[PDB]
Amino acid sequence: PPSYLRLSEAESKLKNNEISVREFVRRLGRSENYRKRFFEPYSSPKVVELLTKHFLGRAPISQQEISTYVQILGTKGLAAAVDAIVESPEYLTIFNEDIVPYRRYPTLPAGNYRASVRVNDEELISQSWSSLSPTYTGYQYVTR
Amino acid sequence: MQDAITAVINNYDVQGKYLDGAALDKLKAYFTTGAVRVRAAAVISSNATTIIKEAAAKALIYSDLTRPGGNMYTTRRYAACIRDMDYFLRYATYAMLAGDPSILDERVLNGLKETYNSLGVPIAATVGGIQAMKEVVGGLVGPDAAKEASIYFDYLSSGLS
Amino acid sequence: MQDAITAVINNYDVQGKYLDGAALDKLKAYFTTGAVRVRAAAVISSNATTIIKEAAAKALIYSDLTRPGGNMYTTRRYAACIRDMDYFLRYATYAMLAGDPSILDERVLNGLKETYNSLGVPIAATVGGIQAMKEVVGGLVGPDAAKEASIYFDYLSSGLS
Amino acid sequence: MQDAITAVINNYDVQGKYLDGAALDKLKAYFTTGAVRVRAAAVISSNATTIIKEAAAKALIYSDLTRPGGNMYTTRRYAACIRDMDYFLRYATYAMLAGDPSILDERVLNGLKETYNSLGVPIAATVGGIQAMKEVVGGLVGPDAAKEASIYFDYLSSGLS
Amino acid sequence: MQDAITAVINNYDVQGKYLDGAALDKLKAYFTTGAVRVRAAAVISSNATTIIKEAAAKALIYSDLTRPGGNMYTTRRYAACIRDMDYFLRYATYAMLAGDPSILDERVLNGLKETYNSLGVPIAATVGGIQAMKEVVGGLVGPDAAKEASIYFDYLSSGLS
Amino acid sequence: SVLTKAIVNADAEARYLSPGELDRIKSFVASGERRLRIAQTLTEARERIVKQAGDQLFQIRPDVVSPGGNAYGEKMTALCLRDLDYYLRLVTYGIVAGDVTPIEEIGIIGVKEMYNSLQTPIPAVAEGVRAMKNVATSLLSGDDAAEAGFYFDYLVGAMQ
Amino acid sequence: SVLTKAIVNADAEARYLSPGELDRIKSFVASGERRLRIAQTLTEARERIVKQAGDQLFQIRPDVVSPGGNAYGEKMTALCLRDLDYYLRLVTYGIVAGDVTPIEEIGIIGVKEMYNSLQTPIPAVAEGVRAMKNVATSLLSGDDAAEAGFYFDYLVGAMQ
Amino acid sequence: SVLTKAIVNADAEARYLSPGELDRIKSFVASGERRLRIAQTLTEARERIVKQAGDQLFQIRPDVVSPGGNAYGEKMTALCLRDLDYYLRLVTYGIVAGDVTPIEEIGIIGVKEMYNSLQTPIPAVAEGVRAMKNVATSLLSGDDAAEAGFYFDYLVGAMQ
Amino acid sequence: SVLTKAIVNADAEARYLSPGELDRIKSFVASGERRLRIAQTLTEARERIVKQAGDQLFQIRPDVVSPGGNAYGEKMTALCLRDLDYYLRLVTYGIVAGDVTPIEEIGIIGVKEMYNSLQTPIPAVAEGVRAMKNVATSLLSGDDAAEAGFYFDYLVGAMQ
Amino acid sequence: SVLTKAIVNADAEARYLSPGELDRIKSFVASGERRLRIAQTLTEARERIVKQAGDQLFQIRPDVVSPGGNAYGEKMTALCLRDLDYYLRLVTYGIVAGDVTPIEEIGIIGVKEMYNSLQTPIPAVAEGVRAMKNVATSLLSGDDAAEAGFYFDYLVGAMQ
Amino acid sequence: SRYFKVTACIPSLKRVRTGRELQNTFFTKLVPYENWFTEQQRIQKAGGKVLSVKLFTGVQGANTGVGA
Ligand SMILES: *C[C@@H](*)[C@H]1/C(=C/c2[nH]c(/C=C3N=C(/C=C4\NC(=O)C(CC)=C4C)C(C)=C\3CCC(=O)O)c(CCC(=O)O)c2C)NC(=O)[C@@H]1C
Ligand SMILES: *C[C@@H](*)[C@H]1/C(=C/c2[nH]c(/C=C3N=C(/C=C4\NC(=O)C(CC)=C4C)C(C)=C\3CCC(=O)O)c(CCC(=O)O)c2C)NC(=O)[C@@H]1C
Ligand SMILES: *C[C@@H](*)[C@H]1/C(=C/c2[nH]c(/C=C3N=C(/C=C4\NC(=O)C(CC)=C4C)C(C)=C\3CCC(=O)O)c(CCC(=O)O)c2C)NC(=O)[C@@H]1C
Ligand SMILES: *C[C@@H](*)[C@H]1/C(=C/c2[nH]c(/C=C3N=C(/C=C4\NC(=O)C(CC)=C4C)C(C)=C\3CCC(=O)O)c(CCC(=O)O)c2C)NC(=O)[C@@H]1C
Ligand SMILES: *[C@H](C)[C@H]1/C(=C/c2[nH]c(/C=C3N=C(/C=C4\NC(=O)C(CC)=C4C)C(C)=C\3CCC(=O)O)c(CCC(=O)O)c2C)NC(=O)[C@@H]1C
Ligand SMILES: *[C@H](C)[C@H]1/C(=C/c2[nH]c(/C=C3N=C(/C=C4\NC(=O)C(CC)=C4C)C(C)=C\3CCC(=O)O)c(CCC(=O)O)c2C)NC(=O)[C@@H]1C
Ligand SMILES: *[C@H](C)[C@H]1/C(=C/c2[nH]c(/C=C3N=C(/C=C4\NC(=O)C(CC)=C4C)C(C)=C\3CCC(=O)O)c(CCC(=O)O)c2C)NC(=O)[C@@H]1C
Ligand SMILES: *[C@H](C)[C@H]1/C(=C/c2[nH]c(/C=C3N=C(/C=C4\NC(=O)C(CC)=C4C)C(C)=C\3CCC(=O)O)c(CCC(=O)O)c2C)NC(=O)[C@@H]1C
Repeated sequence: PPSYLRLSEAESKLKNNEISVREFVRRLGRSENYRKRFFEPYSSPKVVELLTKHFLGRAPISQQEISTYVQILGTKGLAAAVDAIVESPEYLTIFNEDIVPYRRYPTLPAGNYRASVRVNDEELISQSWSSLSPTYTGYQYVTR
Repeated sequence: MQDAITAVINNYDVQGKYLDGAALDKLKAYFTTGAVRVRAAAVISSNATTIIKEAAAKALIYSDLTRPGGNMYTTRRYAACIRDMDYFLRYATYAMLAGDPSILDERVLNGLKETYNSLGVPIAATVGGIQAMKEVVGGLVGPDAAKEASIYFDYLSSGLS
Repeated sequence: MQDAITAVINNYDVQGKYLDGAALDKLKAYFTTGAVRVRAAAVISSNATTIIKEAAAKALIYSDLTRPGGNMYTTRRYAACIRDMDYFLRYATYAMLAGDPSILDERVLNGLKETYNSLGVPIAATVGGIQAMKEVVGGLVGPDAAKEASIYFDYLSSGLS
Repeated sequence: MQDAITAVINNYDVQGKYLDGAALDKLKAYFTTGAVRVRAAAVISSNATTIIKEAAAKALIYSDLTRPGGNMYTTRRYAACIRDMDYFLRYATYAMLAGDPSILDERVLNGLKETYNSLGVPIAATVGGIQAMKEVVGGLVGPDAAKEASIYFDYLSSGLS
Repeated sequence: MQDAITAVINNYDVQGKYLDGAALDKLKAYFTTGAVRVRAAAVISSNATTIIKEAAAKALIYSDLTRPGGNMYTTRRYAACIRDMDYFLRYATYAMLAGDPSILDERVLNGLKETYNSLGVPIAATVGGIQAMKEVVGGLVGPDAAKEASIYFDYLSSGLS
Repeated sequence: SVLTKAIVNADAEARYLSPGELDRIKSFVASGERRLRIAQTLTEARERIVKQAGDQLFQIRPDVVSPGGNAYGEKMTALCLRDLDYYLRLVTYGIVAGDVTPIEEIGIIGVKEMYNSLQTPIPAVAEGVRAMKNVATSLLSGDDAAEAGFYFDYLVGAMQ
Repeated sequence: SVLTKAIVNADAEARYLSPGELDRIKSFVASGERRLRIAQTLTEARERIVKQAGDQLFQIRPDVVSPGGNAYGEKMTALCLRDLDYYLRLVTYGIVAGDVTPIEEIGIIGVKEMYNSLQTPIPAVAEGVRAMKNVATSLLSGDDAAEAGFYFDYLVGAMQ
Repeated sequence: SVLTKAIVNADAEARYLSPGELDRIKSFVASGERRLRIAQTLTEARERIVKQAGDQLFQIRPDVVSPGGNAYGEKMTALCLRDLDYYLRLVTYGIVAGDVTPIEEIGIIGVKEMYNSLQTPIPAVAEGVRAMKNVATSLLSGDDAAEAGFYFDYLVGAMQ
Repeated sequence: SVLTKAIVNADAEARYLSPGELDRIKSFVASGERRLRIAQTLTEARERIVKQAGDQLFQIRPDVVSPGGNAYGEKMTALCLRDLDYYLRLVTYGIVAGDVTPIEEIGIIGVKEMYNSLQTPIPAVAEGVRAMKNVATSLLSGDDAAEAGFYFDYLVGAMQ
Repeated sequence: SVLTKAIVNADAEARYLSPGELDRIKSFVASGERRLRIAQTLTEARERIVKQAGDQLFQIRPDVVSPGGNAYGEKMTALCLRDLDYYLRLVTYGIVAGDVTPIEEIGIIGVKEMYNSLQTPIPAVAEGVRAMKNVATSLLSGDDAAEAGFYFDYLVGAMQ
Repeated sequence: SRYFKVTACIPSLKRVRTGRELQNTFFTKLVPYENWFTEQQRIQKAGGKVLSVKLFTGVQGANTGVGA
């Protein structure tokens, strides 16, 4: 981050070992700086998969998960959803308290491998978060 | 998300132009209707559950959807339907307050049609339910915000259909 | 990804063949040009931000792109473009050191064309900036490694175009 | 955390009491000085970096702390300390706006003494820097909010000491 | 962590002093001892399982530890204990390579005594196993690096005890 | 309170207060004495409002004071009236605060578990709160009536 | 804008808008015509404000227009004046919007990398912004002058 | 190779290459001709190293060529000799490449599951590899012998 | 150092040191005495190098020793010279260590906040570092001069 | 349709249908249900397809929305989108019919004179149809995707 | 606005993980009030030991300004 968002007091709480890596990840998940960038300009089966990719490194498992996380987002908002992912057993066994999450490409969910390959490292983030000025896409050239 | 003011500021920032008489006219036109929007939003927030059960009774229940073989049968699928309905009500309130369907296109309609096709949810039935909620909201709010409430319900219905 | 040595090793392992004279000739060919690559990489690392500055001033800036309505308009989009330029220069340095375009094909060019098409990025402007940084690195590195440095910049430009 | 209004509301809700004349008088006393707090906070926000510079120049730098063997020594330690004073200034501004040191106790003082003892941080030097910042803030804000600013800086200094 | 070179550099950086002849002799001593450490490291890496399979025989197994009521009883506890031997061997190798027990204090010794007390692990048995590993390593490596290897196992045993 | 909410948002974003937050603080401190007057009026008329709210609630839902009703019996009805007085105190607290933080902390979150555990009709409590709002707005000027009714409607929506 | 901020927070918490948000929306819509008047005043006085701010900045910091200066040359000075005009337009946008979202997402985020890549003094640009603040407050009534000065001070603080 | 291991960490932290990395690349590239000459002799002695290594392996433990052994039979013994030739080729790959990336990706990752499914003695395979190390060291100069012995030692360590 | 970096990378994967990450250690110990001689040679001429670098820097950028310059005044210039001596000491530390690692923890991370808070020209400090680089390379053989210039260029890039 | 073409080529020879054409008829009737399902699926998402394909076309070929462009202006762009909707309807008709007989008679033969008289770029129309093909194939299963892509490719080649 | 200061020792008794796991097993960390219940009984379902918990930040009286 180019001297950007970061987390004031969160780096200090990490370095002094007051906070764990999982706790810092949960703090980063629930904030204005994550909500504005990964929750505003998106519909609401897709925020769930972006959140699951960022915190678990994969696509959503099955259609039944877009009942659970969808209802969590609808009723208790973004913070409860971000806490549910962090407190999920899948996060706990794979990462637990003190390892930074990473891309995984799992094998066992029967299609999650190709889903994870597509969602990360095959498709990047479109739809810039701010709605303040669109590109008018009529000037592709820098001739002079 | 963009509101009316943000949309005007967007249309002038893209051209790199200061605000002129036309932009001021649009902003003033939004400004003169602010209080009615607040009152209607408060009314809808206070009567959300009432409008939901009324719309369900008028458009959904007492039919094959609530019977075996229907889509809304079982408490889980009925809960999904009413939770979607509450989503429609709350996001319509947001769009009406902001004076823009940007929230409706952004956080509601994107991919909803394909999602409903994948799950087998009845698009016509949900459109009829949203219309029943539109009629109930128009009855509750009064003449001051009836049309401004109904326009975003119509926007939602046209997005689904 | 793969470098030249690992590429030859893999190309022989697929055939189940021992390293013979031709393969060792390829390996010695990479070994002889070692000095120019690390010196070019060190000078590029030392002059990275200056290189981006001249490349921007020479290929992108003082044009309609930086003015309102362009893609480079606003500090947000300008920071995005300059970060992309720094990214491209860094991965070109990686490819030059490794003697192989596999890393560029994997971690850079994958999906970039479609994503830029979706976001409205100017591909011609991107290619012009890449060629400008190619010119500046060719000037900086000297005669030892300018050609090798230029080949992978040409690879990135050709893959995007 | 709590402000003056929230503290009074807590003290009455613990007894299950409606607001009486004394609580109304306390609320009126807080209300009468709200604007001066706002202007002092605006001045402090506009001059935050300047206050930190003059506080550092008057209390910390040009000493053994900034030399080798000092806590200030090395850019990492120095910038961490200055980020600390920026924290102190911002949370002092929050305390001034809220009219209560509850936020200072909750988010700053809790554990800071033991943390500084473990890290080797000079508590006396931190107190001197906080007092210099308080002096600069009192000079900048003016007579209207000088004592109001000074009380929370003294609160922070007393909590650290 | 820190090796001999980094420790000397930090001990001079705290005083802000250029390096002198006294630190130069210490650095030259490590540079003389460089080859034997690298040569001894590969031997331990190749004989890691064989080394563990003898220290366990001479210190742990065929006793009440492997019987019912013992801490090493059951396959899970045995596997965890032998993984503990692998941890100790690998970090002893790292310490003997870096010429400093800083990494041993950093990543092994902190919390280990209290954790073993909480889990019921016998510290005396662990120390005996570490000493047996030290004996085997001193036998394998030869006169050249025997004492250098042994000092870090002694450090680990003293830290645990 | 508005101060609490603004300070919480500013601290969460790790920044000084925004101009919008400063403007809303200025507006709240400007409206403070009017809020104090409205709260004083409601506190002074606390008993009549509670009694009338209970009476309209009983007229609307006689089943609650029927044999299988939660508030059946004299002391059960007195408990419901005390709950209404409690909600009046919370409404006055919210009006003086300018937001709903103390109100939510004291009497909304967990209230579903309240009336599920006690088997009390939450819609009946909402209807009593509505009649309570009518009685309260009967004793206030139009702007002050709207200001109090905003918090009353907040409570009604909270019990939902 | 304030509407965007309140609605975004409400949607993030998955709830309807709070009474405090409703009150701040009402105050913002009430102050709309005054904000528009301030905006039209600044827009009509855009050239003179930029000119006076430029002269004040050049008196205070002659080094920037010196040989070792970023804005050395007539066209370099013109580019700086265009930047000052851009920031004046952004301040007008923020004043009409009632919050700092337009200024933030248009001209402050990434501006550090802006003037680091271009090697432009950020404190010098802040001084120029203060100059436009003085020139603009010279052309406004006290309440409107303070209202515009809040956004100008926000820009000054953000450019740091 | 050394290139992949010195580039992957740079990509991981996101920076250009550090001078220690560059100079270790210099040592690697300077040792290139000697590495090629080292790898050539092992390819000259390919089918003659494996015959000596097999004899020492079977003399150290003849039970694998016993009727209850995994290598019982002419074709079973030929397969084991082929695996030893495979690992000799992989050692030559590692010698020429200067690191263990090809060796790891071709013949160690999953080798435990390999030999567990085939029920082949991994400790026996380790002694088989060490025999190849001894026979290779017997036909090289001291520095080159130690250089090849490093990679043989790594294979022996990773095999178990 | 190189040893610390290699040990960190090996421990991060929970493995032993591969043959690839032992040749770098051997090359480091081989070049250790040369690095020590280079650092001691630079340490002998620390005063002359610092003085000549300061003179060259002042000739290139006299604005820093101008009234509007950070290093205006005799003591302000002495502080700049002391900073140059500090960075020469850090370069010597990096050269002896073989990896630049201690230099980051000493004087490059947070140095942006260092010089922004003191209002000192970071590009001017970079120019001074280049001046001391020229002075140092004027007093060393070709390979030694190149080896020192690698770390000097790294410090210059870090001051960017 | 397949029925139409089989009947017409049989009547060309003035003889009853051969058994092979009958197996044609059974295959076409068996595939007709899947064809109508695919066409209905494309019909449900007609607006998204045309919108995204038009955006893609304007991205690839911006000269048509340039001042010297046939579709320059908002109404000229709307006419282009209406033409794209026409072609999507024709493709759905072709998919349901199975044979491409309606598409050729409705929107293929004479389209050269179409766009020559209107001065519209036929290659640009081809690019728009290809983008429509991509967006449509994004919403279909693989066999259905190929079945639709064949007709899209006919459109692209027959507008050549 | 309330953060407990807790310390636990969770023993892994199902997999015998082969890499590090010291900080994962013994740790002291601050946990917010809204998640401390789930964290504690997650520890208890892993056979962990809750050695110590502290209130640290908030006040012990509560009921206003607490559920923020
Ligand atoms: C009147 C109700 C109709 C109906 C609906 C129905 N919907 C689903 C499932 C989903 N609906 C949504 C919608 C949203 N979730 C969100 O979070 C948002 C905004 C972000 C929206 C708009 C989604 C995503 C799902 C999938 C996940 C989930 O179920 O929560 C279902 C369930 C289908 C199933 O059983 O798999 C139903 C039944 N059904 C009717 O009969 C009505 C017409
Ligand atoms: C000279 C710069 C040109 C330019 C660029 C530009 N890019 C973006 C946004 C993004 N760029 C990327 C890039 C990558 N993602 C990857 O994974 C990789 C390789 C590892 C790359 C190169 C992505 C994903 C984005 C979108 C998300 C983000 O912004 O980080 C933008 C911003 C556009 C917007 O606001 O939507 C710009 C402007 N623009 C020009 O005009 C230049 C020619
Ligand atoms: C080429 C000289 C440039 C310059 C420098 C300048 N520096 C200061 C003051 C300080 N410099 C330091 C530096 C360090 N502390 C560390 O730990 C390290 C790493 C080893 C360094 C380099 C510090 C701490 C100070 C503060 C004062 C002190 O040392 O006690 C000043 C004085 C600024 C003032 O306001 O008085 C100057 C001028 N100025 C230039 O123009 C050159 C580019
Ligand atoms: C992607 C759009 C391209 C484009 C198109 C364009 N078309 C027109 C005008 C007409 N196009 C038609 C088309 C048809 N009539 C038919 O019967 C069929 C078969 C189903 C087609 C496709 C017609 C009839 C018109 C005339 C107006 C009318 O419909 O009444 C125009 C406008 C030209 C003008 O001079 O106004 C445009 C621009 N232009 C592009 O650049 C795209 C490649
Ligand atoms: C500054 C006036 C003095 C000084 C300070 C110093 N502090 C640290 C490290 C830390 N400081 C904190 C601070 C806080 N904890 C809190 O909860 C808050 C509120 C946000 C504060 C201000 C913490 C947690 C740490 C440790 C983590 C970190 O470094 O961020 C250092 C660095 C010590 C080191 O190098 O390890 C320093 C130097 N030093 C002085 O000389 C001043 C007198
Ligand atoms: C003026 C007081 C200061 C100053 C400025 C300066 N700026 C430039 C060049 C550019 N500035 C911008 C700015 C923006 N683009 C945006 O989208 C926004 C947000 C609305 C801003 C602020 C840009 C894009 C450029 C590049 C040229 C272009 O616009 O196409 C220069 C010229 C630098 C050069 O190398 O020529 C200068 C001098 N200089 C000073 O001295 C002041 C501190
Ligand atoms: C027997 C059919 C096979 C066989 C076995 C064998 N075992 C050992 C040594 C030990 N075995 C154990 C086993 C356990 N400890 C436990 O807690 C459990 C779970 C209930 C088991 C199964 C232990 C602990 C030892 C070590 C000695 C001790 O018990 O103290 C040996 C000796 C190996 C040696 O090197 O001396 C042997 C031979 N061998 C075969 O051939 C059979 C197939
Ligand atoms: C072996 C001779 C003795 C023995 C050991 C034993 N240890 C455990 C469990 C653990 N040991 C560790 C150790 C470490 N983790 C690290 O990161 C490091 C340094 C890098 C060390 C040294 C840890 C954390 C645990 C707990 C988690 C885990 O099980 O992996 C056990 C298991 C105890 C149990 O069943 O809960 C045992 C048996 N036991 C003996 O009898 C020997 C004297």
